Amino acid sequence: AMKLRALEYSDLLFVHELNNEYSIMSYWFEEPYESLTELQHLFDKHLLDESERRFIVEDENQVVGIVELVEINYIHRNCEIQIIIKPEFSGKGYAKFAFEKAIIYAFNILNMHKIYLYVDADNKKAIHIYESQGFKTEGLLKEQFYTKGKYKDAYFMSLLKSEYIL
Amino acid sequence: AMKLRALEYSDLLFVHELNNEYSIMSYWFEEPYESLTELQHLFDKHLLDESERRFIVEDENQVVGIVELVEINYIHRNCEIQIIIKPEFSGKGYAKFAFEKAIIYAFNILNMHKIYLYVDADNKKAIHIYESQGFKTEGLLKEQFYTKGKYKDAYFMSLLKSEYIL
Amino acid sequence: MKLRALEYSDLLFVHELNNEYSIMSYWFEEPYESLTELQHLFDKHLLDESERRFIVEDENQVVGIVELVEINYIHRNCEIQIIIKPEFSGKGYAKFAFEKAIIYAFNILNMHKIYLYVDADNKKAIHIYESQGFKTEGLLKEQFYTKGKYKDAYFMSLLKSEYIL
Amino acid sequence: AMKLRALEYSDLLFVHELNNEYSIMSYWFEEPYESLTELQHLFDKHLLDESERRFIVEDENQVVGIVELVEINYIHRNCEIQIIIKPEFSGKGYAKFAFEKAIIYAFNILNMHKIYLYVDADNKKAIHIYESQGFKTEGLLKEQFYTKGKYKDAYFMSLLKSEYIL
Amino acid sequence: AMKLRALEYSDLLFVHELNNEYSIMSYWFEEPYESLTELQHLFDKHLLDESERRFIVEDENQVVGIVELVEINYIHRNCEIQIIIKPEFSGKGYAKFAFEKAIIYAFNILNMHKIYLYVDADNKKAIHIYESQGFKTEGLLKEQFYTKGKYKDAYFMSLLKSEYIL
Amino acid sequence: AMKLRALEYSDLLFVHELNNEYSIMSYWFEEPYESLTELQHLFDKHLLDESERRFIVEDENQVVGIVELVEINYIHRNCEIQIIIKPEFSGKGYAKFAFEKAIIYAFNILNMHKIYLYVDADNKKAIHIYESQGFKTEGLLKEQFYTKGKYKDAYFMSLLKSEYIL
Amino acid sequence: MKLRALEYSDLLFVHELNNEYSIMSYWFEEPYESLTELQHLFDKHLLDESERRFIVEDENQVVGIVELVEINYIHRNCEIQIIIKPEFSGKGYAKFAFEKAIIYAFNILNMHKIYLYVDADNKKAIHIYESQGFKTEGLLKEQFYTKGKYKDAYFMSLLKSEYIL
Amino acid sequence: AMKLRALEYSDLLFVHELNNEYSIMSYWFEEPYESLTELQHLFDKHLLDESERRFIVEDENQVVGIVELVEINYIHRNCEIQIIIKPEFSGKGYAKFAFEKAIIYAFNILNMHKIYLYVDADNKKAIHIYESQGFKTEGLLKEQFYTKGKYKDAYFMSLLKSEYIL
Amino acid sequence: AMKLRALEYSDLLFVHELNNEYSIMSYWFEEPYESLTELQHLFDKHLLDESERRFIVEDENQVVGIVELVEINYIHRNCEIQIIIKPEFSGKGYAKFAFEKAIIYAFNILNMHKIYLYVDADNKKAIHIYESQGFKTEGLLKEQFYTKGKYKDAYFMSLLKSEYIL
Amino acid sequence: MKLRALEYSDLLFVHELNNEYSIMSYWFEEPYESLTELQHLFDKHLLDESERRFIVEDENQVVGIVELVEINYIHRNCEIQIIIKPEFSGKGYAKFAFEKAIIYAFNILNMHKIYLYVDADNKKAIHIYESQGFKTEGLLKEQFYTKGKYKDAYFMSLLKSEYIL
Amino acid sequence: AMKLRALEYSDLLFVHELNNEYSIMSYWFEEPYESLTELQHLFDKHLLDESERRFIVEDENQVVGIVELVEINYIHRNCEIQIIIKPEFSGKGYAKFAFEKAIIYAFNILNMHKIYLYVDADNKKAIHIYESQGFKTEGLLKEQFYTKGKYKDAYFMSLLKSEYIL
Amino acid sequence: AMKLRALEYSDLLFVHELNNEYSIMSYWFEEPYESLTELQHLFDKHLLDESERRFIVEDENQVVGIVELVEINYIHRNCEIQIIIKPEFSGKGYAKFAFEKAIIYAFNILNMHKIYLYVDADNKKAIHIYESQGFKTEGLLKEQFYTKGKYKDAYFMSLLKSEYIL
Repeated sequence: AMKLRALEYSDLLFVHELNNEYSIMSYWFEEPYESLTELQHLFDKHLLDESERRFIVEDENQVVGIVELVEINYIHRNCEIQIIIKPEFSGKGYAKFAFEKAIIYAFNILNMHKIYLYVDADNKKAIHIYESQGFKTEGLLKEQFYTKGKYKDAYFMSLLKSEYIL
Repeated sequence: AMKLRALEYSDLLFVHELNNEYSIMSYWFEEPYESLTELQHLFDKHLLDESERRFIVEDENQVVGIVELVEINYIHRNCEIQIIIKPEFSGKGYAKFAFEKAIIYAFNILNMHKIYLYVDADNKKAIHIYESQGFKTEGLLKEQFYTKGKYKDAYFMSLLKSEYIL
Repeated sequence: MKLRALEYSDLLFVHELNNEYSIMSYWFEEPYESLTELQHLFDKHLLDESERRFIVEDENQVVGIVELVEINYIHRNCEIQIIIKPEFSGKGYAKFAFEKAIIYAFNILNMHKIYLYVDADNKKAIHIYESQGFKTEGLLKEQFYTKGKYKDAYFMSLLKSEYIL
Repeated sequence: AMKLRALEYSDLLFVHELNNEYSIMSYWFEEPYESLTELQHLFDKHLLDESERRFIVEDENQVVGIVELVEINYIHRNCEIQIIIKPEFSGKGYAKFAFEKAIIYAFNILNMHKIYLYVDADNKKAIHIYESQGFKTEGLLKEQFYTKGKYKDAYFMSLLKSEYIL
Repeated sequence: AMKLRALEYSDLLFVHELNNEYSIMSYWFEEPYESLTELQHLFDKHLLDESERRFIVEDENQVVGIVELVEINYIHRNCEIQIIIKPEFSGKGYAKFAFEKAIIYAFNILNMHKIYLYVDADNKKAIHIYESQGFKTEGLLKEQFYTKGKYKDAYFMSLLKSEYIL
Repeated sequence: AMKLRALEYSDLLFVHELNNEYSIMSYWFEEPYESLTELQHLFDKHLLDESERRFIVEDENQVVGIVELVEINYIHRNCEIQIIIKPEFSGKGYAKFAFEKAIIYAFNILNMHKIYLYVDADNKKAIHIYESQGFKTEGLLKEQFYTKGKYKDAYFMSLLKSEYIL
Repeated sequence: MKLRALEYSDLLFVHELNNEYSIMSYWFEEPYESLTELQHLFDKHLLDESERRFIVEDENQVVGIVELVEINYIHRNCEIQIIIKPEFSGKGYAKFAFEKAIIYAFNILNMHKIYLYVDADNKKAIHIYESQGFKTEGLLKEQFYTKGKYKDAYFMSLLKSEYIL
Repeated sequence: AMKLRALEYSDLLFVHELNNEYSIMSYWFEEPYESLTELQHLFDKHLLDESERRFIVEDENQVVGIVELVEINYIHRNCEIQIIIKPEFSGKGYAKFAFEKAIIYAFNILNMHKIYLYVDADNKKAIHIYESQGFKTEGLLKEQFYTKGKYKDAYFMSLLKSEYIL
Repeated sequence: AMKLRALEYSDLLFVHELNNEYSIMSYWFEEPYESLTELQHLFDKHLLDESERRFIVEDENQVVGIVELVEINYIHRNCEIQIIIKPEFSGKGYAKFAFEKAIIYAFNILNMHKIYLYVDADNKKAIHIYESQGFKTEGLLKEQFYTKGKYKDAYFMSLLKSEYIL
Repeated sequence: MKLRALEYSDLLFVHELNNEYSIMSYWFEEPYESLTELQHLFDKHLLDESERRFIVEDENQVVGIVELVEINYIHRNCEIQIIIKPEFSGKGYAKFAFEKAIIYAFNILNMHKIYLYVDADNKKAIHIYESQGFKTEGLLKEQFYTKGKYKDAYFMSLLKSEYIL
Repeated sequence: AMKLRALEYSDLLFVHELNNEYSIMSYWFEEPYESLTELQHLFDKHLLDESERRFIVEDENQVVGIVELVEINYIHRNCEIQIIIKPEFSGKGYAKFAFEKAIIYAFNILNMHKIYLYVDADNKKAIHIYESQGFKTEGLLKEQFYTKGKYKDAYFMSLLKSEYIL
Repeated sequence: AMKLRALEYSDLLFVHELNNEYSIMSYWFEEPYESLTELQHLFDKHLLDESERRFIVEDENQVVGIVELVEINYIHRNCEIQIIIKPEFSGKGYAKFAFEKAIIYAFNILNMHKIYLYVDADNKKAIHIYESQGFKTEGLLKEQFYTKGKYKDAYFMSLLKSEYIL
C-alpha cells in the first residue's frame, strides 16, 4: 500500500541522503551539495510557502521517494512537477504511482489548469513515463542547463487539465 | 462519558492525523495537506486569537474527534461551527453529542446570537444531524467549494438562539 | 473614470469614509477607525494576497472604494464590497465601479464566483447587483447588527459562467 | 451641532492638557501626571485594543471634550463610560449630548447589554446628568478611591439596554 | 499544616485542570477554556506584574487550591480577592484558611486599605463565608455577568482595613 | 542618444505608473495592481538580490522605459529578459536599442551563456523585435498564462552567446 | 506659578541645569550629562512609576525642577529633590515648589513619609525644609563626595501625620 | 571552615527558599513573595550590574545563608550591606563571620570609603552584632518600613573605613 | 572507495581537531587557533554563502581530510582550491583523489573557467601533486604570508578549464 | 590635494563613478550599483577594519577614490585600488593618490606588502605602478572577464623594504 | 574665559575634523581615519559608558579643543587623560588651563586616586605642560606605538591626588 | 606532554574555579567575583574578538592553568600577556613552559613586535620568571592598583621581538 504524504521535518534525513546524490541531482539539473542544516533551514523558511507542496512517496514499509509540486501559481493555475525515487527502489513502479497521485492532487485539489516539467533530452525513460501519463513536449530549451561538464538541452513538457479530464 | 476539552499542543498529533486525511477534510471542503510543523505554527499563532475556540472531543478513554467554533464575531454575535469525528468511531453517536455541546457552549458561554455552518448538499447524514439539532437551511451556495475535482454546492445552515431556547 | 490600486496617500479619504455612520451601515461595519489604525492595517495587509482594495475616481477627484476580499484561490471565490461617497450618489459611480470590479475578479484573478452580503432592506443596492447578474442564493436572517437592530442579509452571487453569457 | 469622532494622534495635545489638570482628573480618580510622550506611547500601544473606544466630543467650531467606552467585555457585554468636558465649555450642555451619543453608540453599534460607570459621591452634578440619561445607582464603594488627600467614595451607576429602549 | 505559597510555573498544571472546569469557572464568571500553553504564556507575561499576586493553597500533602490578589492599586490601596478550591478538597475548611491568609497578606504586607470581590448573588455559600470574614455587600450589579446562558447579578462586596484592625 | 542605467528608488514613481497599467502588464502576464508602498518594499527587499538587474531606459532628455535581467542563474548561465517602453514613446525604436544594450550587458558583463524570454503569442511586434536581435523560438507554452479573460499561450524565445558572437 | 509634568521638550532646560557645577553640588550629583544621555534616560524611565519629575514655572518661563524619586509603594515613602535656577534665587520659588511637591506626595501618591538628604553646611536649605516641617532624623558623616571633600548629610524627613496637624 | 562565594544560578533554589519565608524577609523589611522564575529573571537581569555583589555563605558542608552588598556607589564610595542566615543555623556564629568577610571585601576589594545598613530598632541581636563589628548608629528612621502590619522604626548604622583600620 | 561529501555540522568536531593543529594549518598559511564555538558560528554564518563549497574527504571507513572551494566568483568564473589530509593518513594517495574530485566538481558542476591555489614555495610535495593534475605556476608571491616566524614565498598555481579537457 | 576618509555624503560621487562602464572595466568590476545598495554597503562595512576607502580631492572638488582592501593584519599585506574620474585624466591625480595611499599603507597601517591586479593591456597604469616601485610578480591569464573578453592580469606588488630604499 | 563642557552630538562635526588630521592623531598614536558616521556611531555606543568622560574645551567665543578622561577604573581609581587643542589656537595657553580643569574634575568630582597618560617621547612640549601640572614620568615604553613610519616610544606620566593636594 | 590549547566553553568550569580564588586574582590585580553565568556570557561576547586569545595550559592529563594574549593591537603590533597556574599544580614548571609557548605564538604567529605585562612590585617570583624569559622593567606605576586593602605599585615589563630573535 503506497501513498504520498506531506513532507515532514523528520523525513528531511532521507531527503538529505537523496539531495546529495550526484547521480540523482544530475538528471534533476540540481547540484549534489546541500548540508542537512541548509535543508532544515529551507524547510523552516518555506513552511508557509503556498507556492509549494512537497510529498514523500512511501510504500507499505519504508519511504521510497519524494514528489514536489512547486512554483504553484494561482492566477495562471499552473505548477511544476518533479519526482525523485531512490535508485535502490527503482523499477518497482513507484514513480508512475506517485506521478499519477501528484497529477490528481494538482488538478482535483489545487484546482490547477496545467502541469509542466523540465526533463533532460537524453533521459528517454523519464520522457517515456511522462508521455505515458499525458505530457506533451511543448518546448526544447537548447543548452538550458549545465551538468556533468556539459550544456544539456531540456524538454519543457506539460499536461492540461482538459487533456486529462478526457 | 463523552466530553469536550480545550485543544492542547499535545493533541496536535491526533489533529495532524485528522487534517492529512483526504476523505475527512473533503467534507470540510479543506485541503488534506498540513505538516505537523505547520499545524504547531498555526496553533502557536492563534493561541490568543479570541475569534476561535477549538475543542477536542474525547470519550471515556480515547480522543475521537474535534469540534471548532471559528469566525466568532462579537458585534453581530455569530460564529461558524465545524465538527469532525474520526471515521473509525463513526455511527457511535459522538457527532450528535459534540454538536450539542458546541451549541451549548456557543449560546451559553460566548453569548452568541446565532450559529451557522456550511455543509455539502450531498452530505445527507450531516444535514440530518444538523436539522435534528434545530438548524434550518437559509441558502444554497452553488459551486461554492471545489473538492475531488468538482465544484460542490453547499447549504448554509443556521440556528438562532431564540429558536434554540424553545 | 477608473479603478486604481489603493495607496497610502489615499487613506485620508478612506478614513473620512470609514468613520461615517450612514455609509458603513450598508456594510454592517462599525464607523470607528483612527487614521493611525487604518495606516497600520494598510501596512499590515500590504502583501496580503487575499485582499484587493481599489480607489474609484472620476475625471477629477476620488469618489469611492471597492474591495475584493476573502479571496480563496482554491475554491476560486471572493467577496466584493463597494462604497461610493454620498455626495456623489445617484451619479452612476456605483454601477461602473461594480462592473470594473467584476471584470477584474473574473478576467485577472481568474475567479469562479463572486459573492456579497447586502441588507435585505437596501432595495437600490439589490437592484444594482441584480442588473449586473447577481442572483440571491440565500437569506441570512438576523445575520448582522446595526443601528440597534438585527438586520437580515441577502447573500447574492454571480458565477463566471453566468457572466460570459 | 455637536458630534463624537474617533480619537486621533493629532488630538492628543488637547487630551494632554486635560490629563494634567488636577481638578479634572480628581473626578476620574486618576493622577494628573502624564507626559505627552507617555500619552502618545499609550495611544500607540492600545491602537488595536478592542476593549477601548475613545471619542472626541466637538461642537460646531472646535474640540470641546472627550468621551470613552473602556473595559468593553464582549462576553458579559458591559462597558464602562467616562466623560470630560473642558472647564471652559461648562454649562453649555455638552456633557448631556455627548453622553447621550455615547450611550447610543454603546448600545446600537457595539451591541452592549449594560453600561456602567464610577462617579465621585461628592459630584452631584455628574450624578444628576447620568440619572437624567437613565442610570440607576447599583452600589456605593466607600473609600474605594484616594484623591485630594482623602479616601473618597464612589457610586457605581449603570444602565441596561432594556431600560434604555423603553 | 496548610500554607499559601507563591504560584510557580510547575504548579500551572494543577491550575490548568482548575481553570478548565465549567463548574468552577461558572461561579467565577470566567470561561472554562484556557490551553496550558495560554496559561504558561500569561504566567510569563505577568511574571513581573506588580498588580497581581497568585498564591497556591496547599495542605500538609497536596495542593488544594489557589488564591489571587489581583488588580492591586497602590494609589487607592485596594485589590480584588478571589479563591478557587478544587471540588475534591471542598468542605475541609481550606477556603476559610486561605481567605484569612490572603486578607492578612493584603492588609499587613501589601499595606492595602480595602479589599473587594465579586460574587454571584445566588451563591449563598461564598457570600456566607465572606460575611463571616467581614465583607459587606456594597453593591448589587444587576445582569453584570453572563454564564450558563443567563445574565447573572453579582454582589460587589468589600472589607476595609479599619473594620479588620478592630 | 539612449542609454541604460541602474534602477533607483527615486525612479520607482515612474515604474509605479507602469506596473498599474493593465494594457502594459498584460503582455508581461503580470497583475496591474501594485501600490507604491509594495513596490518600494520589493525594491528594498531585492536590493542585494544578485539574481536580478533592473535597468532604466532613458533617452536624451527623459526616462522612457525599463529593461530587466531577472532569474540570473550563475550555474546554468541563463537569464530572463523583460522590457517595457511607455506607450507614449512608441514607434521611436527605443525597444530595439534598449534590448540590444541589455543583450550586450547580459553577455559581455554578466558572462551569461544564454538569454531567454516569454512573449505572448498574439504580440507579433515583440516577436519581430526579438527575432531581429537574433532570438529563436524554442517552444510554445499553450494556456500557460491567464490574462484578459483567457488562458493565453506564450512563445519561449532565447538566444545563445555563440549565435550572438557570429 | 505651577508644577508641571516633565516633558521631553523641557530637557534642554534640564540639561542646562544638570551640567552646572554649582547647582548639582547641593544635590551631591556629578555635573556631566549630554543632552543625548538625558533624552535616553527620559525615554528609559518614561513609564517608571518610582519617579515623578516636575518642572517648576512661574508666570512666564521655567524656573526649576522637582523630583519625587525612589517611591516605594509598600513602605509609602519617597525621596524629594528640589533645584531652582540660581538666576531665580531668593525669589521664593524653592518654598512654593517644595510645598506643591509635598502636597502631591501626600494627597495624590498617598505617601506615609517624605525624606531627603541635605548638605550639613547648607543652612538655607535646612531652614527651608524645617519651616516646612521636616525634622532631622540622622547625620550621615562623610556620606557624599563633592568639590574634593567628603560632605556629611542630614537625613531630614516629614511624616504625613505631622503634616495634617 | 566557613567561606563566602559568588552567588550562582544554581544557588537560586536555596535563595528562593530564603526569599519566600515571612519571618526571614521581615527583618530585611522585604516582601516574602518571589517565584523562582522571577528570581532567575532578576539574576539574569543584574548579572553584569556592577552596583551589586551578592554572596553565598557556606560552611564546610552546606550553604547556610547569603550576604549582599548593594547600592554600591563608586563616586561617594559607599554601599549597603545585608546579611541573612537560615534560622535553622542560627546561634552558630555564622552571621558574625559573614559580616566580617563582607566588610573585608567591601573595604579591601571595592575600595569603599563607608558601609551602611538599615536595621529594625527592635532587632537587638543584629544591632549588637553590627556594633561589635564597628558600626555606629547615625540616625533613627521612624516609620520608615512597613512590616507585619506595623510601621517599624529603623536604625541607619554605618562604619567608616578610617574607623575600621584602627 | 574514497569519496567527497558536503561538510556537515556534525563533522566540525573533526574539522576542529584539524584547524587547531599548528603543522597542518602552517601549510595553509592559516592560524591554528579556533574554538569549536567559533567554528560552529562560522559554519552557521556561511551556511547559505554560495561563494564557498566545503567538502569532507572520507574513505570507506573514516574521515581523512577536507577539501574546500572558496572565493567562488561567478562573473570571472574562478575559485580558490584548498586541500588538507590528516597527517596520520599521509602518503596513502588521498590528496590526489581529493584534488581530482574537487577539480571535477569545480569545472563540471559550478561551470568554472579557472581554478587557482596558493602553495608554499618550499612545499615541493604539494607542488608536485598540483602539477601532476595540470596546474601551472603563474606567479611567485614573495613574502606574501607569515608563518613560523618567517615571511614565506608562495606560488600562485592555476589550471584553466581549456587546459583540463585535453 | 588630499586624501580623505570616505563619507556617506560622498557616495553620490562614488555612485556616479561606480556605474560608468569605462571606468569600472579597468577594475574588472561590474558597472551596476544603485545608490541604495552603495549606502547599504557603506553602513555594512562602516566598522570593517579590512577596508580603508579614501576620497581623492584637489584644491576644489572631489576627483577620485582610493581603496586599501583585503587588509590582512597577520601577513601584513593589502590590495590597493585607484580610480580617477576621466574628466580629470592626465592631470597627475592618479600618481599623487597612489603615493599617498602607499604612504598610508606602510607608515600608518604598518603593512609589509602592497599588491594589486592590473589589466595586461593597460600600459599607462602599469607604467604608473612601476614608477612607484611596484614589480610584476606574476601573470594571471584569463583571470578576469570584461567587455565580453577574458583579460589577463598582472599581479604587481611592492614590499615595504623595497620602499624605504 | 575658558571652560570645559560635556561633549554633545552636535559637536561631533568639530571633533570629526580633529580625528582626521594625521598631525594631530599621531601624537595620540591614533589613526587619522574616522568617518563622521563611525564617530556618531561610537558616540551613541558609549553614551552610557561610565568609563569615559569627553569634555569640549571652549573659550569666550568658540570651541577650541577637546579633553577626555577615559579608562576610568572605579576599583583602582585611575583614569587616563587626553587633550587636543586645534592647531589654529596654539600658543594661547588653552592646553594648560584645560588640562588643569580636567585634573580638578578627575580628582574633586570623580574621586579618582591617580591620573595617567601616554605622551610621545619626541613631544617635549606636552611633557613640559604635564610636568608643570605636577605629572612625573613613571616609565618609558619603547617601540610601544607605531606612527609616521616608525615604532615610537612613549613616556607614561601620571599624578597622584596626594601629590596634587600639596 | 604539555600544550596550550584554545580556550573552550567546556573549559570555563576550570577557569571559573580559577577566577574566584582571592589568592590568585589578588596578584592578577583582578577581583575574585565572577559567576559562571557571567563568565559564559563574556566568552560568548568575545568569541569573535580578534584582540584576544585565551589558551589553556594542560599537561599529559589534566588542565593545569591558563594563558592569555589580550589587548592585541595590529597597528602597533603589541599585546599583553598574562598567565595563571592553579596553586595545586604550582612549582612543576608549567608557568615557564606556557610563557615560552605564548611568546612564541605572539612573535611567530600573530607577528607581534612587542609583548608586555603588568606585575606586582612585591611579587618577586613572577618578575624573576619574566626577567629570565627576557622582559625588562620598563615602568614603575606607583599605586596603580588596589588590592587586599592596599594601593599596590606595579612593574610594567615588556619584551621586544628584536630582543628575542637574538
